[PDB]
Amino acid sequence: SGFGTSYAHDPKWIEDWMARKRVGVDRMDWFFRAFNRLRLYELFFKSTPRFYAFMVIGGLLGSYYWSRFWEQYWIRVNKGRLYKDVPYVYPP
Amino acid sequence: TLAVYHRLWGMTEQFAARKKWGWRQVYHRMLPFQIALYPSLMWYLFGWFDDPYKEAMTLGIWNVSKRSLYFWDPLRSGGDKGWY
Ligand SMILES: CCCCCCCCCCCCCCCCCC(=O)OC[C@H](COP(=O)([O-])OCC(O)COP(=O)([O-])OC[C@@H](COC(=O)CCCCCCCCCCCCCCCCC)OC(=O)CCCCCCCCCCCCCCCCC)OC(=O)CCCCCCCCCCCCCCCCC
Ligand SMILES: CCCCCCCCCCCCCCCCCC(=O)OC[C@H](COP(=O)([O-])OCC(O)COP(=O)([O-])OC[C@@H](COC(=O)CCCCCCCCCCCCCCCCC)OC(=O)CCCCCCCCCCCCCCCCC)OC(=O)CCCCCCCCCCCCCCCCC
Ligand SMILES: CCCCCCCCCCCCCCCCCC(=O)OC[C@H](COP(=O)([O-])OCC[N+](C)(C)C)OC(=O)CCCCCCCCCCCCCCCCC
Ligand SMILES: CCCCCCCCCCCCCCCCCC(=O)OC[C@H](COP(=O)([O-])OCC[N+](C)(C)C)OC(=O)CCCCCCCCCCCCCCCCC
Ligand SMILES: CCCCCCCC/C=C/CCCCCCCC(=O)OC[C@H](COP(=O)(O)OCCN)OC(=O)CCCCCCC/C=C/CCCCCCCC
Repeated sequence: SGFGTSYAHDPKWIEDWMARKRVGVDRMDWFFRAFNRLRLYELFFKSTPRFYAFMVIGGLLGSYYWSRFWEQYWIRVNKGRLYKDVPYVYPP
Repeated sequence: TLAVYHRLWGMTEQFAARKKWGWRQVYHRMLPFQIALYPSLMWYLFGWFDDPYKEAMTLGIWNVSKRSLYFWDPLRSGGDKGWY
């Protein structure tokens, strides 16, 4: 309360919010536990030359299939309005 | 004691071979960097090769059908002879 004055102070519900520290709670540990089983760190990240290769080879493959995915998205959205979708009929 | 001095003199006889080995071990540690260098080169030089070499270099994953819907040469979108 006191919003907009020199008496402004945090309301009660903000104080309660900051009283919830979630000490000793980890609801996302499953994600990291399962991610670690991919062994990406042991195989690629730990060694600098392999870390570079991951960025290069990943960027190569990632860039190609990223382009491929959105090209299909474009073709679906503009279905029936593309030059390839409407073969031209020559006048007689 | 001269024998001891002979051994102490001779323990560095093979300096050139030892320094060669040292550099050979630095070069051994640098060989893994090829794993990223070579694909990066072919990644930048991909557009330089002919289409049949593009297809072979990618094991057939890339081919003419994979060229973008709007090819940088619009007269060759959908193939060398156009869509139809
Ligand atoms: C190359 C492949 C290689 C092999 C395969 C790899 C496979 C794995 C892939 C993994 C990909 C990542 C997935 C997310 C992992 C979890 C999050 C994480 O990073 O954890 C670290 C860390 C974990 O938190 P922590 O506090 O350390 O946790 C401690 C304990 O573990 C637990 O502590 P705690 O339990 O005490 O909790 C504390 C904390 C725990 O922290 C968290 O869990 C909160 C952060 C979670 C972030 C989740 C990110 C998800 C990624 C997006 C995927 C997008 C897919 C889109 C698909 C499009 C396809 C074209 O939570 C809080 O603080 C509570 C409040 C949280 C509020 C979060 C609000 C999010 C709302 C989302 C609504 C979505 C609605 C969508 C509806 C769509 C309808 C169609 O979280 C972060 O640092 C992430 C947040 C950082 C800021 C986000 C930046 C936003 C700006 C970018 C916007 C554009 C997004 C683009 C997305 C790109 C995706 C690639
Ligand atoms: C209670 C809760 C429970 C929760 C459960 C949650 C479950 C977790 C979920 C996650 C997945 C879990 C999988 C479980 C598998 C269980 C079976 C098992 O034992 O696993 C074996 C084992 C598990 O490790 P481990 O048994 O604990 O052993 C620990 C060792 O330290 C590691 O072993 P290692 O390294 O001694 O042996 C591994 C070996 C396994 O394979 C072999 O041993 C084969 C060796 C060859 C044999 C001779 C073959 C000759 C013929 C070859 C013919 C084919 C040629 C062509 C191949 C082309 C391949 C592209 O190689 C590999 O796996 C790949 C590494 C190869 C060498 C890497 C270094 C070379 C330089 C790399 C340069 C850096 C950049 C590279 C590029 C990066 C990407 C851009 O390996 C793995 O499972 C790791 C997989 C690594 C591959 C990458 C994974 C990332 C991609 C993930 C994509 C996810 C997509 C998500 C989609 C979501 C849709 C919604
Ligand atoms: C034990 C495992 C062995 C692994 C290797 C062998 C097995 C691999 C799995 C099977 C594939 C076998 C290979 C097939 C390749 C076919 C490619 C092909 O024809 O593509 C068509 C293309 C285009 O041919 P095209 O234009 O006639 O058309 C092909 C025909 N159609 C279109 C119908 C598909 O041809 C090539 O690209 C030929 C490339 C040949 C490359 C040979 C390289 C040899 C090694 C050179 C070493 C250089 C370094 C020297 C170092 C010196 C010392 C420091
Ligand atoms: C020491 C022994 C080692 C070998 C051990 C045994 C296991 C491995 C043996 C493999 C041999 C068999 C290879 C078959 C190759 C077939 C090539 C072909 O027909 O291409 C036609 C394609 C398409 O021909 P096209 O260009 O005429 O296309 C015609 C398209 N239509 C039909 C629509 C008109 O040609 C190419 O893409 C040319 C490059 C060939 C690819 C590179 C060489 C072969 C690589 C083999 C990889 C094998 C791994 C598994 C598969 C990976 C991909 C998912
Ligand atoms: C630490 C210092 C690092 C310095 C690095 C400098 C920057 C390097 C930049 C890398 C660029 C990579 C090459 C990009 C090529 C783009 C290809 C492309 O888009 O194609 C355009 C277009 C496509 O035409 P198509 O009709 O499909 O037919 C072509 C034939 N199939 O034309 C081409 O592909 C032509 C490409 C020609 C490339 C020639 C490559 C060889 C050049 C040799 C360079 C040697 C440099 C030596 C330097 C020494 C210094 C001491």
